[PDB]
Amino acid sequence: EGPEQLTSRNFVTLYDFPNAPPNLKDFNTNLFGDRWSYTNG
Amino acid sequence: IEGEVVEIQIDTGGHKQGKLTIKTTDMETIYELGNKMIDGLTKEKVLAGDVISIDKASGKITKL
Amino acid sequence: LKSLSLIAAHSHITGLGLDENLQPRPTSEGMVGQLQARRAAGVILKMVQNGTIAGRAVLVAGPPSTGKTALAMGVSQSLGKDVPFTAIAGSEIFSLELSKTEALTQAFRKSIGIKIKEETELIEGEVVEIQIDRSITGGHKQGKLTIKTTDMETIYELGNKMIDGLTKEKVLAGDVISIDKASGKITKLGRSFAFVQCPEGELQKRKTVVHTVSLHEIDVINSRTQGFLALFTGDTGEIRSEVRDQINTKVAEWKEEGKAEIVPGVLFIDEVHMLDIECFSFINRALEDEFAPIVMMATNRGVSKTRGTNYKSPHGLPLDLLDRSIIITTKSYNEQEIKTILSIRAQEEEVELSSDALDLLTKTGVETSLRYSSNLISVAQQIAMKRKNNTVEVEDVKRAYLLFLDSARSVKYVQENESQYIDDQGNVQISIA
Amino acid sequence: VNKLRCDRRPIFGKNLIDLLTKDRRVKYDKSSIIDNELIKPLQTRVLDNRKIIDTFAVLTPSAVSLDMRKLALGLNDDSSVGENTRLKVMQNCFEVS
Amino acid sequence: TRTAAHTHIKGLGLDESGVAKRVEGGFVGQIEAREACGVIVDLIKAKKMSGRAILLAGGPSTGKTALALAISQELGPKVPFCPLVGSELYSVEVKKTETLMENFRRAIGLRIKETKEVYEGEVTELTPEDAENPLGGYGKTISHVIVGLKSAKGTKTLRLDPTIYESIQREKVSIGDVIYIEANTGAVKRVRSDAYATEFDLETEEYVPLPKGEVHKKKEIVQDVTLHDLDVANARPQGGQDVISMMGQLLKPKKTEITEKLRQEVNKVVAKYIDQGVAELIPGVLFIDEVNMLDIEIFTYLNKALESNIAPVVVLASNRGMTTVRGTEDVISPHGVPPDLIDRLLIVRTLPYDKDEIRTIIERRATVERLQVESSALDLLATMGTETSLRYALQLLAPCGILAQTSNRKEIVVNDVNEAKLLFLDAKRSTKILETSANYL
Amino acid sequence: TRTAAHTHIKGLGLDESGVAKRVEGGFVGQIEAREACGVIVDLIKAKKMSGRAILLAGGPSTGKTALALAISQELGPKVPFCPLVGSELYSVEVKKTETLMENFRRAIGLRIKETKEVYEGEVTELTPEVIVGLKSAKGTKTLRLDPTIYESIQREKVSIGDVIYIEANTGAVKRVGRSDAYATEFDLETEEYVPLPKGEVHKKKEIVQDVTLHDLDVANARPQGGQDVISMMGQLLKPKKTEITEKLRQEVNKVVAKYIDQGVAELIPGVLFIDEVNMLDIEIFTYLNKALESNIAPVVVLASNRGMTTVRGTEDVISPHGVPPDLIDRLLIVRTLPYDKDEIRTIIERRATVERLQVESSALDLLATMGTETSLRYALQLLAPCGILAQTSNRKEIVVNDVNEAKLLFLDAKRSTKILETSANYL
Ligand SMILES: Nc1ncnc2c1ncn2[C@@H]1O[C@H](COP(=O)(O)OP(=O)(O)O)[C@@H](O)[C@H]1O
Ligand SMILES: Nc1ncnc2c1ncn2[C@@H]1O[C@H](COP(=O)(O)OP(=O)(O)O)[C@@H](O)[C@H]1O
Ligand SMILES: Nc1ncnc2c1ncn2[C@@H]1O[C@H](COP(=O)(O)OP(=O)(O)O)[C@@H](O)[C@H]1O
Ligand SMILES: [Mg+2]
Ligand SMILES: [Mg+2]
Ligand SMILES: [Mg+2]
Repeated sequence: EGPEQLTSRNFVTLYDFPNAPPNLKDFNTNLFGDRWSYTNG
Repeated sequence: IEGEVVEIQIDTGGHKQGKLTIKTTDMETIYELGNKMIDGLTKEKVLAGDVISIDKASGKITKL
Repeated sequence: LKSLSLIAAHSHITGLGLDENLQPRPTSEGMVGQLQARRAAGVILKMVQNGTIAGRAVLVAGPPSTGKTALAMGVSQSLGKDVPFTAIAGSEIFSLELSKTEALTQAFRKSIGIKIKEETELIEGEVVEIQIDRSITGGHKQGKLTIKTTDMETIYELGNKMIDGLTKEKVLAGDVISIDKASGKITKLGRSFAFVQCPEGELQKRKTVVHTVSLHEIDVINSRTQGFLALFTGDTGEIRSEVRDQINTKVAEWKEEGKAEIVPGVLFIDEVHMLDIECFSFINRALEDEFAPIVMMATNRGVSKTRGTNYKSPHGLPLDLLDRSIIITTKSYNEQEIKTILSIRAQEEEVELSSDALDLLTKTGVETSLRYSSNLISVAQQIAMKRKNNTVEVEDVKRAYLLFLDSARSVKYVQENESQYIDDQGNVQISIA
Repeated sequence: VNKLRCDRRPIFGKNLIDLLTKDRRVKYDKSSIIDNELIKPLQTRVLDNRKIIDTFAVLTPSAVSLDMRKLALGLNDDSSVGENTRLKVMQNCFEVS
Repeated sequence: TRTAAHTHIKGLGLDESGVAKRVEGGFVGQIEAREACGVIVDLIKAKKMSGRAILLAGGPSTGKTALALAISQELGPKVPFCPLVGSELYSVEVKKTETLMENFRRAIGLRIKETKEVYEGEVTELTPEDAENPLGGYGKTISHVIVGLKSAKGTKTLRLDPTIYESIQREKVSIGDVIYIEANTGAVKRVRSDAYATEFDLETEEYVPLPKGEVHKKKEIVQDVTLHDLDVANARPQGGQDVISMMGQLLKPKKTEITEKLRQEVNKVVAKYIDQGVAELIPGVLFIDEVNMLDIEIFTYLNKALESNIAPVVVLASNRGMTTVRGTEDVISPHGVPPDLIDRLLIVRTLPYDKDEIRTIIERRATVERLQVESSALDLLATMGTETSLRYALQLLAPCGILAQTSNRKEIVVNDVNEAKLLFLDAKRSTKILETSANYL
Repeated sequence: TRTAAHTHIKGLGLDESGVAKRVEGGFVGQIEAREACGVIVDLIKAKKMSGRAILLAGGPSTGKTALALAISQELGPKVPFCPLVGSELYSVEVKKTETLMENFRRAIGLRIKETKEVYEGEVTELTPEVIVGLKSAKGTKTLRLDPTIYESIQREKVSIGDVIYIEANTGAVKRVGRSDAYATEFDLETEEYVPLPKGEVHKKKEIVQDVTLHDLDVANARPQGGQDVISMMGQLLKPKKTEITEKLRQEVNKVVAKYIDQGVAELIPGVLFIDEVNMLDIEIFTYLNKALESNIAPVVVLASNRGMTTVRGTEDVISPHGVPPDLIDRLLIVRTLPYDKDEIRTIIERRATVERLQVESSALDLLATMGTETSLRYALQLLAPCGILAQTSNRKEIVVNDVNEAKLLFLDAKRSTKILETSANYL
């Protein structure tokens, strides 16, 4: 029994999120940049 | 673009100086600056009251 | 496993083809001819297999194209792997950056090696669950694994090294692993699923792993902090004499305690007729030590001037070297042996012939060199597919013979065309008239 | 200054950096993936041979003179090197793996 | 648009079943030599057995180099060809044998072919799809990551293993502008779309276009290298600021004595790869021109080396007769090659041309370089081509063209070649003047 | 149990009265040579003169190198020894004379003693400047140390709770491991926990190690044992061997003289042996005259099996033993005699015994006759193939038929030369 592409849980720890997205927040910061985030308008 | 960086208008805060004019003895233009160009200007910052040549071909800056 | 192979001049021979009572069979393992020479070669093979005799020099001799190099290749093949065998051409020791004596020392040290086995550990099984607890902007990490075999399961918790080893080499619930405690290295053993059944047996496995290292590499590894790279780049030399005897004492201690054993080897030098007399003088002393290997030399030269001197000596070697060495003689072949050799070559070259074609080939090989026929057969089988016949006939080999010139034929041709050929003095009649 | 250092060198002659970039330029997108194991860089080669270097490197020098190991690169408490240059040397070299 | 005594040879001009006509491939005469060379070409094309060698002998200006060039042209641009001269073997950095062995390996190449599967396009939204944690926990546990796709001539949408969370940690392109992913291995690659070039008046990164074609591509990569490059790269260091790399950056990396253990290792890896079915070894051909300049040590090392497993097929050229091989003085031998080496290879014989062959050669030389020659002038050119040498006649064409250009006539006339021959002297006339005078000339 | 042409020589076998017996110490005959060699043995044992020269000359198969090995073994391991061959002098990195001097300075030994101070214990804390804290089985001390070894410790991936070993004199740093007090922190940890050391952190010991002058010179000129980045970074820049200035030798001589005058060391003269010196160049030969006539050069012994020959490097002078008269005048000559039949037989049987082979008396007679006929080395070489040939027939002894078969199988010099003279193409 080896179905599916090897499901791997990506869990967060522990129930403490100053920013609601546990992983989307850092990805957004990398994509946009905190320094440049003040010029969005 | 050669010798046209006239004035730096730093700012709200962060990623500032996002638009500064350019000047020659006979020609002027306002140009907007992004975060990458902000970082490029950060290295060897100048008063911008002088005239500085910067590569419009996506290169770097060169003090005049 | 076997390495990449292309048919060579000596690819037809695999082992000496001798007998247990040291008897030479006429044909055994791509081999034929020179009975008593093969008996002597088997005797030398028994010498090297003994391991209690060192610093012996033997010399083969005979006319060109006789099998001396073939005999050396055969004895090396029969001796087999796991014993260090080195073959060196005489011209390879004339280095512009290395002393000839130093190069000979390096060759002698490379000739023999040492065998060491040590107890090793390993953990292998079907991984079931993997948990990694690493902190973001924290100070510590943690990991929990479930490892199970067919007969038992145990839970373990990781620390730091195995955590990064597991992360760097991606392991999932379906991919199976081997891990060593002291090494810490994580090796993939193939997925059971997501394809093999669950591995059986206890997780713990204690074994031994052996390692063979030739004496020259221990010699160089301790020479300099960057001396390890000399195993690859080779930009070393003039290793201080105060390292050689230290290494010798160390290996003597290793033998005395008994956890490390040594394997003497064979050093073969071909076309030794060309060499400097200083090399011979060094060899005279290099044979009088307890670490010298069995050295065999080859030379087709008869009486000739000794390089570095003016007088002539038999085989081109100074008399002292012959004094401390033995001579093995090789004799000229005959027609039936040539026919057998060509048949063997054709068989290993997947070449089909005809009886009269073989007769013509043997006639050529008995009136000319054997190698001439051994190349004529190849060019003939190359021609064979022009007429789209999977066979070789007399007219084919005749056309090949008249197409590719012979040494004697070319020599007799230049006897009457020297005017249009550049003379030794340089004068040549380029213009026809 | 205008007649000595205004423009004396930016007139090409020998070379110009833009020319070197144009020449040292690269027309390759991606190749030699098996750099993996086909090339096997020596940085991986040394660590792949960890066990043998542990089990074989035995010899040690018979004598050594201190104050020459540091003096070889010309940095001591009384040396001709600069003030911050000596510290910057190993500040750039200590980070070396 | 330029030539130097060659490049008018278009292959060997051998028809099917091994037959050579008169005029073809810029080649005329010496039929049997061309037949033998085609035989050798077919033997090399067999790619079955290696180590064979052949030498060809003849007078000067007999077209030996032309035959070798024709062989190289016939082989094609895949199997490597390594031109070399005997004098180039000598060096002041390594041993001669080391140079010979490295050239031997440089002769033989290797081709690797493989295919990769890649999904690429434009991502409308980069957001992982959260799901309930299978273990008793909290927060957000990603089960899949939906990736938008957009390409010219093909556009879809797909999802991936949430393990790419670390891959999406650092891309710095845009919000799903242009992407590059792999199926089996995953990963990402920074590749902004051209639709946002004009939104900013300034930009220091050239915008990249959207992928053209199917959203998923199965493209193959083929590379052809020699083992010499392989083990040179293996021996040579790499990296940046580490001690060995920075030391080598100022070490002037002169080549030095590549060891045989690297040769064994590269042999092992290429053997395991060809057994794996991913690599195909292509034996090459190596050319040593003017072999009479070699020495006894190189000859003996050649005898040893041609017995090796991976010795490529080599071709030797010489124009000496009853000469004495260098290094020694007592060895009288044909072409200055020791007899033992002669015993290990075959000989191809070349023959001098005739008046008609020289005339045809001159005609071909005139035709190739876009010149017009009168029949009488061409016949005269043939006359002193036979009288003195073919190469003198071949060289004399350009000056005659120049003199014709001076008086504004495209064609060439007899008096033009007379004037050219008067201006430029051959060898026999020059040595006649040298022997006549006594003023040190 | 490897045996190679030697190791049956256990010494000169000289009596305490300086009279050599016939058969002893694996030696037979050469009574005069052995007596002179023992005289030279006591000469070097005197350790009072320097720069003496002895040459022993004789034909081949006369045990000249055997005699040199015998005197070397009789002297023992306290005295330095360095065998050499003449061809080893020629190098490409340094001039020949400098290599000769280098081997001169390696042939005299120095016995020295010094106190080794070490600090070992458990790692407790690492306070940057650098102060360290060490915990022993019972003791505990805090140490301030140079930042170099601090950075070395950082490179040594030393963790908390580890146990380390420090050599104070050289700054050598080595981590033993981690204490077993905190051991089972992880189920499958790769680090090998080791027990806490017993004793005080501070420890003092004494050594009696020995070094040669060449070792001191190369250590002073070339430091090749560094640990911090600067050290090996500098020492990898000049891998090539260079020349050594004479002023360095004078400085080293001054410091060792001070050491021995103070009374913590003593000087040990040694022996330099050059084998087959006939091939040495004229320049080296005239350099020996200056090198020998010095104050520190040790005794030297030469071997040369020559006659009326021209020395290498010239083309005119014909000199005995390939040595010009200038070096002959400052030389002592030892004459070696060729052996005879019964000594040959004794040599053969002794070599067989040291090879643990069984040989029948008629076979020994045949071997002795053949050795007289051709050479001693021939029979010595071919006896082992006779042994294996007998072993093939599962016989532990040697029979005359087996010896004849082996002699048929393997050739000698004279038979090979005769075959070569009547050969088709220089066979
Ligand atoms: N008994 C034999 N069996 C097989 N091949 C042989 C035999 N005797 C001689 N040969 C062949 O003769 C050729 C010449 O032998 P080799 O020793 O390589 O050169 P040379 O004899 O000139 O030193 C070899 O290629 C070998 O294949
Ligand atoms: N059959 C031919 N067809 C065309 N050109 C030829 C022919 N034979 C000789 N040549 C010319 O001769 C030159 C080569 O001379 P070659 O025979 O290689 O000299 P060598 O004998 O010194 O090697 C080439 O420039 C080529 O143009
Ligand atoms: N008295 C002896 N006892 C034992 N072996 C001897 C004796 N004399 C000579 N030999 C042997 O004779 C050989 C010749 O020794 P060596 O001096 O190295 O060569 P050569 O005498 O030709 O210079 C040595 O291997 C040695 O074993
Ligand atoms: Mg041979
Ligand atoms: Mg040519
Ligand atoms: Mg001797």
